Amino acid sequence: HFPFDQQNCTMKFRSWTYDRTEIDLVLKSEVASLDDFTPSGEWDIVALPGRRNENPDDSTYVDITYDFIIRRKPLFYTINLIIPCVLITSLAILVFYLPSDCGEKMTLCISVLLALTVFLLLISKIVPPTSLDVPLVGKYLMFTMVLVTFSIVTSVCVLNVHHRSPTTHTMAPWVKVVFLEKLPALLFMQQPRHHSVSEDWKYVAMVIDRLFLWIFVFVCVFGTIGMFLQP
Amino acid sequence: DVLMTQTPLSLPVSLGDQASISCRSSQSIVHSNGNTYLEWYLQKPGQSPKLLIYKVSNRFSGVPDRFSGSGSGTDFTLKISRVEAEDLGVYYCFQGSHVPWTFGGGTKLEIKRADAAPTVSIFPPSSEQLTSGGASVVCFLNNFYPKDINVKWKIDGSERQNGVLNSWTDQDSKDSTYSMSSTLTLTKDEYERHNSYTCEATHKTSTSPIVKSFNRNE
Amino acid sequence: VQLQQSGAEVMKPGASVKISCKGTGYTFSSYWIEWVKQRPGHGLERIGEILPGSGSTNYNEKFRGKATFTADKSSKTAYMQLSSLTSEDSAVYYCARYLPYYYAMDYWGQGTSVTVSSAKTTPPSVYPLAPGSAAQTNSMVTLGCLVKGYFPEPVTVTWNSGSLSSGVHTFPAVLQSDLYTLSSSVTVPSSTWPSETVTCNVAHPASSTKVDKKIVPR
Amino acid sequence: VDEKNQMMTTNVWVKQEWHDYKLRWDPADYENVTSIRIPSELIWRPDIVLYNNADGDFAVTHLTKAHLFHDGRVQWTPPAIYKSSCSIDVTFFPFDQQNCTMKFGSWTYDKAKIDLVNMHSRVDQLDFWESGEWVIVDAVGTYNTRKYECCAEIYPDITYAFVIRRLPLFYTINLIIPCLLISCLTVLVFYLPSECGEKITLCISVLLSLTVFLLLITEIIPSTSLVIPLIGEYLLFTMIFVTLSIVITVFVLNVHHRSPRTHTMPTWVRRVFLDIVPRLLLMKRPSVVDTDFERSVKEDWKYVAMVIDRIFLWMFIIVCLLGTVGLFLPPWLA
Amino acid sequence: QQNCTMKFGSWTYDKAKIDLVNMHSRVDQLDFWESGEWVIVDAVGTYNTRKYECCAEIYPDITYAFVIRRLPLFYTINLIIPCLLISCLTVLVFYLPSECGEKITLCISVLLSLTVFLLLITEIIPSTSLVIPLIGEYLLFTMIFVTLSIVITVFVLNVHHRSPRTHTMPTWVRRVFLDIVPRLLLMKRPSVVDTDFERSVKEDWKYVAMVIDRIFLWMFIIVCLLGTVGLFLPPWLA
Ligand SMILES: *[C@@H]1O[C@H](CO)[C@@H](O[C@@H]2O[C@H](CO)[C@@H](O[C@@H]3O[C@H](CO)[C@@H](O)[C@H](O)[C@@H]3O)[C@H](O)[C@H]2NC(C)=O)[C@H](O)[C@H]1NC(C)=O
Ligand SMILES: *[C@@H]1O[C@H](CO)[C@@H](O)[C@H](O)[C@H]1NC(C)=O
Ligand SMILES: *[C@@H]1O[C@H](CO)[C@@H](O)[C@H](O)[C@H]1NC(C)=O
Ligand SMILES: *[C@@H]1O[C@H](CO)[C@@H](O)[C@H](O)[C@H]1NC(C)=O
Ligand SMILES: CC(=O)OCC[N+](C)(C)C
Ligand SMILES: CC(=O)OCC[N+](C)(C)C
Ligand code: NA
Repeated sequence: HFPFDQQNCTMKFRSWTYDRTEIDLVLKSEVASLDDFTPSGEWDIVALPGRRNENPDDSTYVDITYDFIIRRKPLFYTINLIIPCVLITSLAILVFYLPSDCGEKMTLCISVLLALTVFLLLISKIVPPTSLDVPLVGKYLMFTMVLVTFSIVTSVCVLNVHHRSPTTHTMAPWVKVVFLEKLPALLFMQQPRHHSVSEDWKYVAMVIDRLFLWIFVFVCVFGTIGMFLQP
Repeated sequence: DVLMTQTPLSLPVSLGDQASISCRSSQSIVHSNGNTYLEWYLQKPGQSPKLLIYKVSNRFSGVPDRFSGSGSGTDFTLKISRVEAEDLGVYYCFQGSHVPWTFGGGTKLEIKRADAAPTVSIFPPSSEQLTSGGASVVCFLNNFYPKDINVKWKIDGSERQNGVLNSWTDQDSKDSTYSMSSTLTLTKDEYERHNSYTCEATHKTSTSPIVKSFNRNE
Repeated sequence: VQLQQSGAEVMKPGASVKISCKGTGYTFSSYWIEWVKQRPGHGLERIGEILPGSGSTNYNEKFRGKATFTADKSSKTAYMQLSSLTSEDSAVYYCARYLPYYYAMDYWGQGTSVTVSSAKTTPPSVYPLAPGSAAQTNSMVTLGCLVKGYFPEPVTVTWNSGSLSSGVHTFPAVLQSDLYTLSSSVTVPSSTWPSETVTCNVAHPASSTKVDKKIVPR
Repeated sequence: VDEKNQMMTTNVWVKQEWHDYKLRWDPADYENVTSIRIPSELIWRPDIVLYNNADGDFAVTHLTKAHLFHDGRVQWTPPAIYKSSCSIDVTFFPFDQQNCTMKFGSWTYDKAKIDLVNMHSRVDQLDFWESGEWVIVDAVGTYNTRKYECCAEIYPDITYAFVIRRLPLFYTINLIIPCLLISCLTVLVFYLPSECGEKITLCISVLLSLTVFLLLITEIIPSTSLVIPLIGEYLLFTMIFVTLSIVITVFVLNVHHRSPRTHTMPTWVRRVFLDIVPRLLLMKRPSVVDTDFERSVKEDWKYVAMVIDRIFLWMFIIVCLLGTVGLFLPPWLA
Repeated sequence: QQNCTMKFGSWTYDKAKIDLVNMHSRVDQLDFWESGEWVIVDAVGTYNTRKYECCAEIYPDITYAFVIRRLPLFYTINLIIPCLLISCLTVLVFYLPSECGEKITLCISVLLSLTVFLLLITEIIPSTSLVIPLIGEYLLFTMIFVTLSIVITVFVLNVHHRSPRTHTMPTWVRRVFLDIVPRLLLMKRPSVVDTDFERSVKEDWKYVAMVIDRIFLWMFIIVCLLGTVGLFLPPWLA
């Protein structure tokens, strides 16, 4: 749950010379004292209980363990890691609304992928390198990177489709009946068709982008399920 | 804030009966430590609450063994094997899992018994009200049960609803019956004008409303 | 272990009050102090919490801004300050000791009562009542005793040295417009009411007023 | 002065001086010997420790020799390297002024047994070594006495408050000026013509440069959640508005490349964005008479995109100036 | 799965004066604190005895071999999958139309991303010359083929922008790349007869470049697939 995580750090005290048959450890109080405590600023103290543990199987073991339950104050990282990451992620969908004639789809999607990977590696440098659980922020960034790679592949496909002319490719009848008649209707496009083959190729490439813009908006919006669960 | 709901609002159950109290959360209140933190508090009238159960099931030291708890991610219940006089009070469910921590709605507990018909009465003002410059009319209803009680201020065929006070007494111990006193404040300029005043009330035992009137004109 | 709360308070609307909770017999700085509001009507609402050792504080959404917690470490006391007191803030406030995820609210303060009103101290005005003339006389009859125009709480109504204690039905105080009132009645043998003297004592410690007005047959 | 770890490392001489009644002698009986130097470990010493130690040693460890005088006076001036912890306030970084403290006092002797007297009221800086990165505005020791729940006695202590000011030229040149230069390019995208095919390049480059600079500043400031550096807020707001500009640039590029074969221009768009808005922005479209409908409309679409760009060029310039002036002038003008 | 050893023995007492007795063979783990990054497969102490050239006596020692297995989810998430995503985009440049003006950007970005990831790997592994990581070998082979793709893309861009005013189409180029190869690759040119010689041949060049580009898309997809399986599969099947 980084950066909204809560840590449970313990301090175990023992006498490394005498066992329970020689000295018995007792707790002066059930909690640690905060009478002269200086507030941290990054970490919020929640509870500092102390417990005296015996081993029913050993009878020579005694210790006192203090559980330090601390809660991270999350504004620093919510400002320096989450907002920049959400800002980067919001650009993952623009590539499908960018006209293919601008010749900048690759720049946009490649830059988005670069930024997401950089943020993922930074998060991998802030957290312990343990393989027990993955931060939800890291998982969400990982999912977004996979989506952006998929969008790069789709943009390459759409650019190939767009730069098609009747002198190099022939459009099959099924392509016509699907992409110029049926699919545009579902997406509320309604080709003006005021009147030539080259523009048909351009429109087909535009229909494919509009279709994937829908898919990347529902999935991206549904991506809040993988993000809103952290806070 | 996690919203916590308790059902029923009131739970009438006679002595020695099984008592079941249910609390539900607007979200799962489980925690990573393998425990979900839920606590039950009992408050007697005119007293500070008292802890009964914590961590769903674990029972606080010094509490009768009849109390028991159980639940899951978002549904929990409290059980009382046998009910006693001391057990009367209000029970709250407290969630200690997600900040901020919120209380339940509270579930009042009562003991049911043979319903007794109300003993209605009416008392007109006194000479002190006249000299001071006032007129107070109060209707009494004593030693009745259950809460299915309604009172109505009819007057000489005219139903007056303004200035009607609602003040009833919680369940007693000796009788385990409630009471309901309704008042109507009248001034001298108005006290002597009208002619007859009534006190209508309806109860489950008697379907027909009970009428009790006196004539100002006399 | 003991949490000691300050005394009752009466404040005018729009003012601010500061109530305190003093804890002794334990590590005061290591336990969260929970503040709970209980309106006279019903329900327990948690205002917020403070850890005296640090300055950390939480508030429930309904109370964000309305209340502010401050804690003193040299003297084991924690304070809540309420701002812009309205008529809804009038309630009883409790302070409790809490350690999240480990120990529940096992110790509670006695409770502090705060009343928001524009009125000032006023002595009571007891108007004893009795059955009306236009009523059939039977084996059982009810008495009457009314107290009104007093402020603030509390007022104790009792019969002569507890001459007839059992069977008396006092009722909770209510506000007619700005002042408080109260009522009380009892059932006695019809053959003993006229022969044996009955009276409803009244005491108003807030106004240092003691009243003894005997109810005589009309 | 470690801002990220919130520690202050200092090299001090802990000047101490007390009176020993059992270490007195008459110089006339010892060939006029007035004073001697003896190892400090052979005599009683006060156990003055640094309460707020962090990553260091609580008590003195060097244990130099102590100067002892015939009248019982003892002078001990050992050196020490102290790593105390102080709260770092980086609201005005790199123009910030830190306030780091050091708390000194006896550990096991209360006010009734050992009492501290402030030798001087100001840290001695005669042999101070200039840092070139910080300047000590003020260093004054204050005498305090307080009671701890440990013990029933009063323990006095002396707290030194070092008020140090940062010399900002280094970080100015290395962070602030590059940040301002990058910020200057935030609104240029709206003045770039859509035919150049490089709006995406400029806006994306600005965004990622601002991100790199924010992450570079995040490696210096502490990770506390109490204060937000004004530089951090400025960079974050610039990031948000640059992202919005990227979105608007994508929209404008889409609008520019529309033709009758694919899109239809409604009457309301034509009216608004070719009659009203161009006038309000003081841009006058030449009254051209073109016949070819397909090419004529394509020119209308190209102009609508041009008009939309000018609207946001004005808005962003206003926002940039008001945002900058409305954030940095108040604190400067106290 | 690393195998790190610790060798314990008396420094100055030989086997004739101090003899070590292996209390228990395996290292005791009753109080072990789980790291979360490594798992102890097996820790066994082996008693060995050997002679050094300093000294004439036999010196015994006990050597504990810690066999620790790494938990890969961390690097699997932070190095492997990003590398796979970058590798996925190593043949797309061959499906990008030359008119888009983005082939160079894409291939250069892929190359530099792969190089950066190799450099990141270099900061983790030891600087030893006895073994080479399979991740490193895969990254280097991918970089070599991406550089080759950059060269081929430069050549294809040069071919696509040829016109009769600057270059002349040899008859063999026409024959091959407009009759034979297009048929094999299942790509069919439309039967149209443009009149303008300058525009007619300017569309033949734009089609020769497309065919040459299509040849390598098939070739670089086979190599990428065969190389990956031909490098990582044998190790998987122990
Ligand atoms: C912080 O971490 C510590 C150690 O991992 C947790 O301590 C463990 O807490 C569990 C839950 O209460 C204890 O198990 C329970 O013990 C009671 C009493 O023995 C028993 O009646 C229950 O049936 C259950 O077994 C466990 O003993 C305890 N271990 C130690 C060493 O203290 C602690 O709960 C964690 N706290 C938080 C807030 O995450
Ligand atoms: C002793 O030494 C001091 C200086 O240390 C000098 O002033 C004084 O005259 C000396 N006295 C004798 C008797 O030598
Ligand atoms: C520095 O801090 C000390 C104690 O925290 C305080 O007394 C002093 O006024 C502060 N000085 C400045 C300039 O903030
Ligand atoms: C580990 O290394 C030791 C000595 O190099 C060897 O005896 C042992 O067999 C090795 N174990 C494994 C699992 O490779
Ligand atoms: C008696 C004793 O050793 O006290 C140490 C702690 N201190 C400095 C707060 C009093
Ligand atoms: C005698 C002596 O000290 O020998 C040291 C060398 N060693 C550790 C190989 C036996
Ligand atoms: Na770059």
